[PDB]
Amino acid sequence: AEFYGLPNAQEFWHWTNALHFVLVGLAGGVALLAALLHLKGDAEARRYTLYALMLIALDLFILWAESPARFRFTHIWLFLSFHPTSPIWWGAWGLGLGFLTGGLLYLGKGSQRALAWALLVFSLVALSYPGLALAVNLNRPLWNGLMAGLFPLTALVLALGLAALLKSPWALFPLRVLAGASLLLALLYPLTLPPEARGHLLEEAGFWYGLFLLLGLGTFWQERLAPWAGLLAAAGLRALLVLAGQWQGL
Amino acid sequence: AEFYGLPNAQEFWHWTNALHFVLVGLAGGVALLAALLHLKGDAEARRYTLYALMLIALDLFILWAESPARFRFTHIWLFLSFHPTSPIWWGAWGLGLGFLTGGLLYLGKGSQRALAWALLVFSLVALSYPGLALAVNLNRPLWNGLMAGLFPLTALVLALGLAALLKSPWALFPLRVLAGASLLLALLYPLTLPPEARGHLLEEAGFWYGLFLLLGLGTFWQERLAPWAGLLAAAGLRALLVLAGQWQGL
Amino acid sequence: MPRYAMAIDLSLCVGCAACAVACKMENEVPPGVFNLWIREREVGEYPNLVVEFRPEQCLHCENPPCVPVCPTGASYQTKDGLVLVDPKKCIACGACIAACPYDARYLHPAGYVSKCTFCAHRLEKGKVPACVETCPTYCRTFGDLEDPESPVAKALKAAERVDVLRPEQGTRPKLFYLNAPSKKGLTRESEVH
Amino acid sequence: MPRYAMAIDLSLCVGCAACAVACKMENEVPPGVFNLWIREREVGEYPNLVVEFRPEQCLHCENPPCVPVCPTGASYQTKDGLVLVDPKKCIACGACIAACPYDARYLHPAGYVSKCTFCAHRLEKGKVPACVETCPTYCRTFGDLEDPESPVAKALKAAERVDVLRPEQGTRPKLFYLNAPSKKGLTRESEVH
Amino acid sequence: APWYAQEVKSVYQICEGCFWRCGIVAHAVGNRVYKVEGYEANPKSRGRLCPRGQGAPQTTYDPDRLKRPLIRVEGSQRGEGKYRVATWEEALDHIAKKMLEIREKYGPEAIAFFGHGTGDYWFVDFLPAAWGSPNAAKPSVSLCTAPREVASQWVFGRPIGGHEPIDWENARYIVLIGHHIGEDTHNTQLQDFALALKNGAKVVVVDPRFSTAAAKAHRWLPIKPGTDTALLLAWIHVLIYEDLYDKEYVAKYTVGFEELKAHVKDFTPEWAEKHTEIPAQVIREVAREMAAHKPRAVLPPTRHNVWYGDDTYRVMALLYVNVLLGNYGRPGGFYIAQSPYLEKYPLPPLPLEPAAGGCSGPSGGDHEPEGFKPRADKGKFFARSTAIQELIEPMITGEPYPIKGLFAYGINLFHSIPNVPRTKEALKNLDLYVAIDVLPQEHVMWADVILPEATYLERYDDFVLVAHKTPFIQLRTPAHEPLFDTKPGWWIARELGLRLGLEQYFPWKTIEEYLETRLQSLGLDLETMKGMGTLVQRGKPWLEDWEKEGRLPFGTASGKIELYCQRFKEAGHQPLPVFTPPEEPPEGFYRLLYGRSPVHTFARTQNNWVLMEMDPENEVWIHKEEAKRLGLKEGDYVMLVNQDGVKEGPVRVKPTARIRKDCVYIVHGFGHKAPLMRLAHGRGASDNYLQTRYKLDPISGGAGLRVNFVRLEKAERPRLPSLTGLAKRPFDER
Ligand SMILES: Nc1nc2c(c(=O)[nH]1)N[C@H]1C(S)=C(S)[C@@H](COP(=O)(O)OP(=O)(O)OC[C@H]3O[C@@H](n4cnc5c(=O)[nH]c(N)nc54)[C@H](O)[C@@H]3O)O[C@H]1N2
Ligand SMILES: Nc1nc2c(c(=O)[nH]1)N[C@H]1C(S)=C(S)[C@@H](COP(=O)(O)OP(=O)(O)OC[C@H]3O[C@@H](n4cnc5c(=O)[nH]c(N)nc54)[C@H](O)[C@@H]3O)O[C@H]1N2
Ligand code: SF4
Ligand code: SF4
Ligand code: SF4
Ligand code: SF4
Ligand code: SF4
Ligand code: SF4
Ligand code: SF4
Ligand code: SF4
Ligand code: SF4
Ligand SMILES: [Mo]
Repeated sequence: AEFYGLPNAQEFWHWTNALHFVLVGLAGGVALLAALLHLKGDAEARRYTLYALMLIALDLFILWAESPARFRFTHIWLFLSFHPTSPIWWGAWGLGLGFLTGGLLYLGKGSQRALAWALLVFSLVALSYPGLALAVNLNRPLWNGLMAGLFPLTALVLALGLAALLKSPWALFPLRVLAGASLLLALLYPLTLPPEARGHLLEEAGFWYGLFLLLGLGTFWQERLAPWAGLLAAAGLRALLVLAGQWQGL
Repeated sequence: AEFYGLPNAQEFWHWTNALHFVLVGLAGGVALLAALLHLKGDAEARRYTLYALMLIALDLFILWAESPARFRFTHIWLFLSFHPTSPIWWGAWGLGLGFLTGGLLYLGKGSQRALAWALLVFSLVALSYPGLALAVNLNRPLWNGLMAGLFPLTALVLALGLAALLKSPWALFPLRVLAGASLLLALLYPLTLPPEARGHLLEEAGFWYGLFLLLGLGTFWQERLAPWAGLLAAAGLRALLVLAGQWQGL
Repeated sequence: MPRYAMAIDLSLCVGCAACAVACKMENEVPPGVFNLWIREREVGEYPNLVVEFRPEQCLHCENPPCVPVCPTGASYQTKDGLVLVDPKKCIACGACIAACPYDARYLHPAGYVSKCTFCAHRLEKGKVPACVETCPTYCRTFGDLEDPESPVAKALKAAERVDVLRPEQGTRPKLFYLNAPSKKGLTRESEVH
Repeated sequence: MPRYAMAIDLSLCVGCAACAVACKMENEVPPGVFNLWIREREVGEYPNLVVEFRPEQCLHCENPPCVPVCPTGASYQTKDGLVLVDPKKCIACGACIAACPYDARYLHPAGYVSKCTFCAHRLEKGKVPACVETCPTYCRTFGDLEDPESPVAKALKAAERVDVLRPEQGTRPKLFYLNAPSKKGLTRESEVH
Repeated sequence: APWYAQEVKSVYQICEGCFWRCGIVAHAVGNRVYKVEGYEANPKSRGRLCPRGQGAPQTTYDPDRLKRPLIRVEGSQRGEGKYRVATWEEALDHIAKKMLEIREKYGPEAIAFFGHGTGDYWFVDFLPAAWGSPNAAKPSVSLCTAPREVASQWVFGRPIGGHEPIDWENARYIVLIGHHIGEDTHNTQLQDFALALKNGAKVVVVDPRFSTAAAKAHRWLPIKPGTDTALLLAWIHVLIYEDLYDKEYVAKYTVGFEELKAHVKDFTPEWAEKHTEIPAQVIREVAREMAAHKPRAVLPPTRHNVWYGDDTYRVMALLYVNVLLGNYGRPGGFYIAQSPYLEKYPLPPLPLEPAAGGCSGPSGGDHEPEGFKPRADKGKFFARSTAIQELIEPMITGEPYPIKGLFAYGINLFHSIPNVPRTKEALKNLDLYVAIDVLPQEHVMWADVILPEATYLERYDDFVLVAHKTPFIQLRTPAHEPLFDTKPGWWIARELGLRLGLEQYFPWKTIEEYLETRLQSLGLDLETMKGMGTLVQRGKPWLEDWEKEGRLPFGTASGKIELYCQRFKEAGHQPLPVFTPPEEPPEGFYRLLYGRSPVHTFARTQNNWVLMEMDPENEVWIHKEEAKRLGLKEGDYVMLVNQDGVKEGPVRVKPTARIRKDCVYIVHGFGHKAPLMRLAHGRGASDNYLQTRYKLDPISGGAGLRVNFVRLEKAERPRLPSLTGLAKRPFDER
């Protein structure tokens, strides 16, 4: 209760690393739309493959921009070591091989639709890694097993929300299905925590939490409200869980 | 290591109950289908309601026929008290009231959209209670937070898989989206566990687990294998987590 | 008004299941189940060899996870700190078994769930529990935690160390272990092999 | 080939912060961050007042959660049991800070993660750490766990009791608190509120 | 539904759980004892009870418990299990008719009487002497206590007794030699040992195994087996040569102390460390520490002492160390135990009377010209006690005359006497073999005539007298009437006694008639005795109380420290030099050590469902590093094979270290081959079936058992019935 000096219990991932969490949701979700649109033969497979390349690149810039190690150029090691136990390592390659693969597909060369199978795999790795980068830390009570489920569900709500605003006929229905799955697990999450962890969550966020749950109920009303209301709900929850879970707590 | 007498650490939920677990998934998810159908004003809303009633009856009958207190007639207390903190209490009221609500819908008595929204809310209570009946036991390392995510998504793969065998046209696309979600979260599940618990799941099960993960991949292949494969993966996964997770273990 | 508890001195316990047999007899606990058992574990090599003898049974937790999870209201906590079951409401659903972190409860063959009762039948008529009375070594003590004179209160006051099983669940057990033999504390299966 | 460890006898720690200041001077640790800090907590009520003075720092865990989590490989565990950071490969991502259960890690203002180092720079020239050297009360000891002539080894043997922070976690902390002042062991914030 | 809410009837009753005979209260509801409890005034229980005492009542409510007399079908072999139901009248006639025939062509000494338990007074002490046979014996003499009783009679003039006389409450330093307290679960001594620890009593344990009592010790000396007399001689040497002994005490109460100092000259802590394997510094430190605490330092003598052939020497040496410390009769470790006063029932003297020997000719003087035929083991060892294991040979060869006919009153022929094959040959050759018991064990079903006894809760027994600090008398009253066709032992004895001309002995027409006569003597009657279950009398415990009266206790007027002028003379040696290096295990083998389970009594509790459910099998203890070289792990099973090829049923392996690499250990009493005791049949390994050989103590009739070696052979897990299934069979009094 009293200290000489202080434990290093200060926030470590700030509002900027909560912004990247939202964009890699989009980047991975759209890369999934693109490969599936390929595999299916669809006329739109190209439009969506060059978007995913921009979203992926925007994120990889924000990832270096926000790193205090940027002008020391140490990121080359992310690609020169084998580290399978590391969620973040798996996301460096998943977004890197996912880029090259999406390049060799947009420049119609190298190879066709055997390459859409590789884009499908790399997009699943990019959709899976954040969720596990949090849940892997068993010392953080709030970041439980549900993070590995709440993040991939929520990244597809972001990709289908974007797709529906660029008026693609197919996007609305699956966005309202994954948005229902997303919102129901988000409601059950608090009931899954021990009493002290839940109490911490309701005093720190919540309103904010219960706001984004209510806001998300807007995907099931009108259009041009729908993709917006589901998009703000998915990014709310994603940013708030990264911000409120950096607690170690007894 | 050695005992005089023994601790009561034996299996409390049998193959009998794991069956109840696969069934309440079907029951709840078909009651969601009947609700959403009455809500679009679609013609099939009538017979889906008969089925959700049948599966609700079949599930209450085996919950009672498997109870050690089946002839002591004490289940009446489930209905004469208020226990909001208990998943099994929530489950008894959701199914029960969901069976009256769906009873009046079938008999065109006591209103009709205001009864379809009710069936919607009671079918969300019944889809939600199983994963929480597991997940609230924070002493059992395998029943972590993801159980609140794995159980709702898997009850949907069961209902939609059934709807597609009965040849309903709308369901073979939602069945593939929801089966992709369930199999992705099921694959990341073991990676969400402390080392010793993952090692315990792998020794006691897995090979069954890994077989259920492959199986479910046939939901994206040949048209009429797709519902069988999706049904067996979702039911195998539910029963395996119920039998293998009854461990306190240090 | 009292807050009921039990204290066992492990420095005196020799693991002769006397208490375990006395409870079996006094409470008519059927053959395949037990309210009380003894665990025995050795720790270490030649020149530092310790043996821990440990009786285990309902700890009558102050914050019992075995109560809120019950659908009917059969599972309940008393005003003095006793955790009990009203068999008249019990549906034998096993929710309380899933929730107890100590393997303290079982399905009795009469169709309802059972477990250590702190000998509520003897407590009500002013007697001490069966385990406490039959005990050659005098290592168990019982009483009101709030009375400075009671045998448990005294036992805790005179102890060199005090421990409780799985303290990190947050159940607040009311069965206290005194003077554990090993320097590192109560023995766990995880600190083996 | 040895197993490096630190032991702190809490029956002698008075929480003066000498070790903490000796560390800051030696490793020129920058303002606002600490390799070592002291925690002081009272367990209360008059006839029975207890104060725990507890120095905290990297425990150089034997099964460190901060190593596996690193994408670069800058977080490595040595052949004798020191957890260190090679700043040449560090991308300052914080994954290790997220996985450390003890708040022992910080972002250095020069753009890489830092923490106590078991005074690696002194261990190679055959010297004892700076905090161990300055200690007025003779309460901290160091050495190879496997060599029985070691000052850690002899102290572990002489201790009345041995404890570690968050044992329930996977880690196997290699910083041992010896004679804890409260009978219930090391003080926790949940045991207050 | 609960028993305590239902109507109850209590009674003051003795526990027949084992021979400690604790005073208990039994709570019955109708024809069934639901609970039993200790009681405060009683000096043995004082309110507490061990596990065996608590579970003891279920044998009375066991569906396999023996109910009717039975006679062996004519023409069927003993062993084969063919019987036909009989009447008490018919079975009792058949026995007397047969007994009388053996007596007309051989004499009455051709009938051996073996027995154990409370009613052994009738079968082993009374009936045999009234009939005229000196061949009466119990296993608690040559298979237990003989070595120490003989050592004690020679050194002091007194026994050690059934309730060993240790002043535990004032003891300050205690040394246990093989004495396992906490596994051996005798009530009062568990209580006392626990109270000593509690008051700051530091305990040293000497044992090749890290036992329960060692788990409570300040020092554990892991001694090489069969080597204790070398450690005792070297401690005797340190107290005499470093001049630490109690000088006065030896000067006023000790004869021949000089012979001892010279004998022990070369037995030094360095000579001891060589055979013992305990470092010389440790041997020295332990003797100094015990000298620093006198007279409040004690080496209490253990109960089971047959270990090796030399045994009386080891105990004599342990007793010298106690004498040298000045503790006998002083508060610290030995109080002086006097027997209570309860006058015998008036009768004519018995044809044969006993000789509680110790000095001046207690061997065969009355056996040579004195009337007609001496106990059949008369020339085999020095001491005068009857040895159960030596009178078995006379039944096979007819050597010392012939013993046709044998009685077994509650004594396990196949588990308590070594060399089971030899005992089976001997039953083959008999003209008559009767067994009185309750359960259908493996040795009861080899009998011509089986008689079902009534159990301790359905029976009255002659009083139980206990020598003690405060001598006392106990009385057991039925809690309810016998079940089925069951009869008490006092009744069975009298009924046989009237049939063989012994009416002057057995005159009284009933046991309460008998009990009223002894209560007249003391100043009470039957109803008042039932009122205060136990009776405490005045006696004495120190030396002052004796001394001020102008007397001392003993044998001959001063404890003789070397200890016995008449053995010296005609036997050979006086002192305990027989440290006699022990024969060692052959390579590939281990010494077979054995002992008690806190929850099971000897062999008789293996069919008890309340107790088998706490401990369903035994487990073999091997050092962690040996089970590893062999290819054995935690849940494996194994067969134990002895140096003579005998195999003992599959046993679980226990690879946890608390034992030397020289040895292996198993609890005694498992391995039953008795199909009719449905839950004890086929479980664990029997130590007795592996104890094929034994080294005869030439001084105290004892059969040294720890002389057998065993090796382990990988076996399959056993397939057995479910214990819960069997335990659930309902009890029907028909
Ligand atoms: N191999 C080996 N032999 C030993 C020992 C050992 O450790 N190993 N220990 C030795 C020692 S120390 C002792 S003291 C002796 C004890 O030896 P025993 O007393 O012979 O041992 P138990 O195995 O209990 O056998 C008791 C027998 O009496 C029967 N019985 C029990 N209660 C009653 C009753 O009320 N009435 C009647 N009629 N019968 C009853 C039981 O069914 C059983 O047949 O054995 C000695 N023998
Ligand atoms: N639960 C229970 N308790 C009982 C009984 C029962 O049947 N059940 N029976 C009672 C009776 S009648 C008796 S006689 C006793 C028997 O019990 P004890 O009288 O205590 O027998 P001991 O043979 O002295 O002790 C057994 C110990 O002796 C050890 N030992 C073996 N060889 C040697 C050696 O060479 N040197 C040394 N120092 N130790 C050695 C073994 O390792 C074991 O740890 O217990 C009595 N109490
Ligand atoms: S009765 Fe006493 S010695 Fe026996 S198990 Fe219980 S606490 Fe331990
Ligand atoms: S088994 Fe009985 S006591 Fe336990 S939760 Fe169910 S109804 Fe309640
Ligand atoms: S020990 Fe078991 S029965 Fe008692 S409060 Fe805790 S969980 Fe409930
Ligand atoms: S207190 Fe009651 S329930 Fe607990 S062990 Fe004793 S008799 Fe059994
Ligand atoms: S030198 Fe000792 S007393 Fe001072 S802060 Fe360091 S550990 Fe605490
Ligand atoms: S901050 Fe540096 S040491 Fe820590 S995980 Fe990232 S790269 Fe590894
Ligand atoms: S205390 Fe934390 S930072 Fe230090 S080695 Fe252990 S897990 Fe890593
Ligand atoms: S070992 Fe070195 S770096 Fe660690 S706290 Fe001590 S002085 Fe600081
Ligand atoms: S010591 Fe135990 S088993 Fe023996 S008579 Fe006494 S209570 Fe019964
Ligand atoms: Mo004995």
